[PDB]
Amino acid sequence: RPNRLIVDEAINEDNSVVSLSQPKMDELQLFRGDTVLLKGKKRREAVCIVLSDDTCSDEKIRMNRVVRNNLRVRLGDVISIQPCPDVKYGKRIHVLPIDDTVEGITGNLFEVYLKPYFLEAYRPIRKGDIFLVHGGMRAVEFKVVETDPSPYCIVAPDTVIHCEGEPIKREDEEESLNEVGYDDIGGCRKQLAQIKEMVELPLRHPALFKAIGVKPPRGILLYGPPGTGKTLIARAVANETGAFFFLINGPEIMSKLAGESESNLRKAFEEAEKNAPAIIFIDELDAIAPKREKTHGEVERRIVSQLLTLMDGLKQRAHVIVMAATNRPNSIDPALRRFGRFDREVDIGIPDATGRLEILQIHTKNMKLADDVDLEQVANETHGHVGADLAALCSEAALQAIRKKMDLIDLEDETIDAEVMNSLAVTMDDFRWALSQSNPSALRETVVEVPQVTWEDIGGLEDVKRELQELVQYPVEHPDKFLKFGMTPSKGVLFYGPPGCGKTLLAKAIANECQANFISIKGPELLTMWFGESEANVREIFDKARQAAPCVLFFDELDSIAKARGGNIGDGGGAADRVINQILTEMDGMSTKKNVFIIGATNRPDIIDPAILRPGRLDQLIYIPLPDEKSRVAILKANLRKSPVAKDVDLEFLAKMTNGFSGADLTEICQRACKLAIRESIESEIRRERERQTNPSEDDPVPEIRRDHFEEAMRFARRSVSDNDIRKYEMFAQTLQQSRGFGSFR
Amino acid sequence: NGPEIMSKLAGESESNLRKAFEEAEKNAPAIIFIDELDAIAPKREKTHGEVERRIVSQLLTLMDGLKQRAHVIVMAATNRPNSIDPALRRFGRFDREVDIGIPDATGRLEILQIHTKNMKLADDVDLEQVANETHGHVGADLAALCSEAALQAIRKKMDLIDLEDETIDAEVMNSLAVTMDDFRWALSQSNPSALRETVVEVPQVTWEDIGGLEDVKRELQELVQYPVEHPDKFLKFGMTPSKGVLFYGPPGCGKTLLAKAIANECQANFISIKGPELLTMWFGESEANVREIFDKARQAAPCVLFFDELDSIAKARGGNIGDGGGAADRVINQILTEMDGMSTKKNVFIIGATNRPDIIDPAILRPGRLDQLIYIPLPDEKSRVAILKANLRKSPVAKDVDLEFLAKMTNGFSGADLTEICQRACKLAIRESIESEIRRERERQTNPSEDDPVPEIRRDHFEEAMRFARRSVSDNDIRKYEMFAQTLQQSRGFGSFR
Ligand SMILES: C[C@@H]1CN(C(=O)Cn2ncc(-c3cc(F)c(OCc4nnc(SC5CCCCC5)n4-c4cccnc4)cc3F)n2)C[C@H](C)O1
Ligand SMILES: C[C@@H]1CN(C(=O)Cn2ncc(-c3cc(F)c(OCc4nnc(SC5CCCCC5)n4-c4cccnc4)cc3F)n2)C[C@H](C)O1
Ligand SMILES: Nc1ncnc2c1ncn2[C@@H]1O[C@H](COP(=O)(O)OP(=O)(O)O)[C@@H](O)[C@H]1O
Ligand SMILES: Nc1ncnc2c1ncn2[C@@H]1O[C@H](COP(=O)(O)OP(=O)(O)O)[C@@H](O)[C@H]1O
Ligand SMILES: Nc1ncnc2c1ncn2[C@@H]1O[C@H](COP(=O)(O)OP(=O)(O)O)[C@@H](O)[C@H]1O
Repeated sequence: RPNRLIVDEAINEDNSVVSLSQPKMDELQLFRGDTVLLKGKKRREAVCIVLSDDTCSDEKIRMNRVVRNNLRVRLGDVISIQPCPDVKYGKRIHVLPIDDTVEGITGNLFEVYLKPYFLEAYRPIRKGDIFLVHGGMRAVEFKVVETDPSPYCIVAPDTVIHCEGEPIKREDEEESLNEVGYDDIGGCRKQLAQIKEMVELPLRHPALFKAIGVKPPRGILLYGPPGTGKTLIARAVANETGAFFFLINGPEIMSKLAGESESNLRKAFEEAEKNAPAIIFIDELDAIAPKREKTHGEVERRIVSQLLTLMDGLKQRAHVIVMAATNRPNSIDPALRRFGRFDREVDIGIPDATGRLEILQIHTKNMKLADDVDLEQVANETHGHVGADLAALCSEAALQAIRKKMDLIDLEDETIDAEVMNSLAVTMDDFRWALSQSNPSALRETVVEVPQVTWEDIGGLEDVKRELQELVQYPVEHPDKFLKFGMTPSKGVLFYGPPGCGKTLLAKAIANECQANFISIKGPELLTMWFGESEANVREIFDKARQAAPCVLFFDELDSIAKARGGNIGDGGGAADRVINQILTEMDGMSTKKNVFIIGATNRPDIIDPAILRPGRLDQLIYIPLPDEKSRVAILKANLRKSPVAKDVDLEFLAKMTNGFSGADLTEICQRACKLAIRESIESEIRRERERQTNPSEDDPVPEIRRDHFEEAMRFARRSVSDNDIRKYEMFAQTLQQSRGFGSFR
Repeated sequence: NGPEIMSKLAGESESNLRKAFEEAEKNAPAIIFIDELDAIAPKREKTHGEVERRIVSQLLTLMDGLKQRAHVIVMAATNRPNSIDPALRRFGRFDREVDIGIPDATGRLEILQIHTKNMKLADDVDLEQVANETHGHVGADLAALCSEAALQAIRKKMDLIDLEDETIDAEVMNSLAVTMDDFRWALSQSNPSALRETVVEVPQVTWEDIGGLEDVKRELQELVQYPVEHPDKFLKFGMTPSKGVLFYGPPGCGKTLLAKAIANECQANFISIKGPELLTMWFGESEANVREIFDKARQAAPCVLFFDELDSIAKARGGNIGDGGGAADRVINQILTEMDGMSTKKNVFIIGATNRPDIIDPAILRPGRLDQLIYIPLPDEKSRVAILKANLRKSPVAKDVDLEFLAKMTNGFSGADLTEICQRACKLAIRESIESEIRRERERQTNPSEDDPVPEIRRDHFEEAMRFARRSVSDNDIRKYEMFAQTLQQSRGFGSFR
């Protein structure tokens, strides 16, 4: 029945598009772009435009917040559709801006923020419709008051659109619920989806939770580095679901009189309870409830008990949800970590490489960014920047664009608003500055991310690409077989081989394949823990992996702790040590987590204590050898990929001449070749500038890495592994290997 | 519950607690339960002042102020009461301190059964795989997993549940039928609350699982089951039963398995403090934590406190030679000191395990302490056959394989590496099965559009696994154990004159 469908989040938006599935649109009687005539809840309909994408699943209908708020529909609701593929034009379309969105910007809004949207964008034009256009550095929205066709009309230059007048006030009877929502959350889509599936039912469906019986999460402990969006995601999941959001940020209450602040918190909870669907969000819970024994006295504990008696005092039949924001909740009171008060503790974490792109896209919506800017180089370069840093970079670029145009902006008495605001056009040249003049907030936190190094990048090693794909992808794709033969899947793999041979690359590729997070604790971090007499910090790292999705917790450069103290011989102590022992102890806990696939990497395995390479722990040894001829050819081609290269070079000859070079030093050879090529190119460029400046007053002296550049780089090459070192790895492999081919009798 | 009172005005919270006790007393059979007693009465010297101690004294004067003729019982809840005020640990106030502990493997099954009563669980779900997989989950985690599975079942049926104005209650609630596919998700999306606490449990590895070693199955059944079944004889001949046994032998030869089987036989708790835990205590300069572990065994029922991989502390610092220090160290010395206290507990049967005994300080292997040495040798021919059959049990196996030939070819492989051979065979068999399954899927997808290419671990899989086998003990290492055994052994058969 195509009449009714359940709404869902849209990704294409365009301020107008409603996304269906063609195998479903055929039932909906729409093919390419036919009008939808979307039917709302109370007393309104929208024309909308039909389109499709991947996430439809032939089950759900997707609408951006413009349509959802226009139709008085919250995400997760059920709505109706009245398909009508017909074309009808209007002549008296009149629109007025919304004072809530225009309260200090004055100009020709019919021309400054309207021209690029009233044609070819297919606005949901219909009397009473409200639409956002996202103009000059502000999410300006308008309402079309009169549309003489209805409920559908052609959005085309044939239809006549008239000029507006003075701004009108927003309808306080409904408030339009603009605020924020899911569409302006980026870089934490998985965490936002987890929160949605965790909190949507109790807030949208409080009626069933009085009958269904099963207790939903009374409180959700959002946490992450400051400025990660905890407040933003909380407010989005509040407004998007229609739940009343009560912010009781810690300092606002801790600053009040002792005893009176307790009353303030209690009456905040009472305010949340008086209306069923409300949610109360406790920002900066570290201040409110830090470690109990680390508090001084009076308020710092008077609140905590007062909080606890209210945190679990609620019966959960009032439909009140207590979300909280903290930083690595190891700091908050352990008493709050109990169940019935905070039973779910999603980790937002810093945005990853491709999440910062989305954050920039959403924040750089109204800036009217120039065409030469890409926002993908900026996202990649902003490594460690938290979403707050991305917003700060956005604002800094905007301010510099204003400040590089203050000469022609202050012509009249300072700013007159006016169309001039569109001229800014923040080019890359301003982003570069903002990025270089902003300090990452969270640069010293283990970043959980899905690495974007695919199987193709790691050429050469092939038996290990299939001997490693097995352990990871077989017990997930067909777990039924593994529970039949009785074997427990091996949640442990350590790569031992010559230094710099793709261990990190192989682990990252494994993470990439099964869309899995990749937490690399490099050797220097383990040395920091060992030297610092803080091996307990290891407990956090493993926990950081546990709270995440399927995670290849990768101990890069393992055995560095032992390598830093001679090893099994040459030192008074034995093989075991602080950090390795703590890793061993905590690993056995994550031997039953069935999502984490602990990986190790070692450049010198024989010093590793054998206590870890036994069943349950990193039992499965894998040997990656130094690349062979064909493998070296593959590595050369793969690591020179994404860089210009001439047809003259034949990588087969280089590979065979590359007799005994590992992956790291082979990529070093490629980097030296590229370095010499860029030096030649820049020298030719400055020489061409010299010619330009002199009397005479062919533009590509070296448009790719030339062959003799590779010649010179190879002449400048260097190898890091000797015959004895490479033989040592195979000799060690003989320890857990055998040549018992004699027992051929089955 | 503590916070409900600690949140009230100082002096007025004292009155609230006092009137709570008065309410308990006004009716004789009432009992008062103090939840989160850590907040109410933490360590006295670690409190700051005012309420945190004003309550405690106010509690103490009421905890023992009751005459016990009013029939009021004051139960309390705490976490490892080493944290609560020691003054409350005195007698006449808290004289019995039972330890609930986390549910064991078979207890989580019952917890799931009771919590999954009203969910109307589907038929394909078993609740025993879920219980086994939920290792470390506390009962609260089991309830959370229950609720998460229920919520996912609702959420995978919200499409046909919100047909009317949201939920109309109605019969539809029976349709949920939370299948395993939802439990799997809930289990994978829940973090164990208590995963770093020594778990007291009755292990479910019976005598049958540990094949081969037989003289030790009867030389170990003796010390454990004779002084409990017929204690009258032991108090007649005068000998005190030996509450100590250390297993020394090649690494990975069933020491942990033998200790677990001993625990299983006499329905006894089994606290294994593996070598890495003792190294954590030694490195951390926190040998006092050992005092807790022994206490954790004392408060439990008959308990084989098992020091798995003992001597790891000495193995981590060279040993008796190669290091400036002597045989003794922090953790081993603390274990020795605390063990003498539990030499008169007559329920605990401290067990040790060592892969390299000669480095162990001999201070522990003398009367009262782990005096009785037991040698488990590397398995022999028949013993290797038994081990093969026992560790391939509970897994499909073909009739083609004849384990006698594998065992004899398995000339010098220990128990651990022999089970490793079996695991490699099963790994290759599962790889072959999954490869055949994906190939069959390929055939299904292509034009043509016999369902058991490999329904058991086949024989050539064992062939290849044995070709991929590996041994962890050499001739010198195995001879070292018997040479050490000669230290406390003799060949004095000359004195045949009675
Ligand atoms: C008592 C015991 C058990 N026993 C049994 O008879 C029952 N039994 N037989 C098999 C299983 C089983 C266990 C699992 F833990 C499991 O996990 C799947 C999984 N899900 N997500 C990931 S993440 C993966 C890697 C990183 C992120 C990207 C993708 N993995 C994953 C991947 C790789 C390795 N390990 C887990 C699946 C299973 F089938 N239980 C008897 C035996 C003698 O002893
Ligand atoms: C002064 C002294 C004594 N003396 C005497 O003449 C008097 N005397 N003679 C014998 C005993 C005696 C002592 C015990 F401690 C005891 O304990 C029984 C027990 N109960 N539960 C378990 S747990 C068991 C193991 C783990 C959990 C699963 C089941 N065990 C147990 C098991 C194995 C080993 N040890 C205890 C029984 C006794 F008979 N007293 C003179 C002498 C020279 O010196
Ligand atoms: N994931 C995100 N998506 C979009 N904006 C974000 C995100 N995280 C942070 N921000 C930006 O950082 C600012 C602070 O947001 P938030 O972290 O929710 O509050 P707080 O910094 O007080 O915790 C907001 O103005 C918001 O625009
Ligand atoms: N196909 C490949 N095989 C091996 N190494 C590669 C390949 N492609 C690139 N590399 C280079 O190998 C390096 C990874 O080194 P890695 O082996 O992780 O060091 P370690 O062995 O110390 O962990 C990267 O710097 C990368 O440039
Ligand atoms: N009958 C048996 N005898 C010996 N070992 C067995 C037997 N059955 C299984 N095993 C294997 O022995 C291993 C136990 O090793 P264990 O001897 O406890 O190591 P350690 O000697 O270091 O304590 C288990 O992993 C198990 O798979």
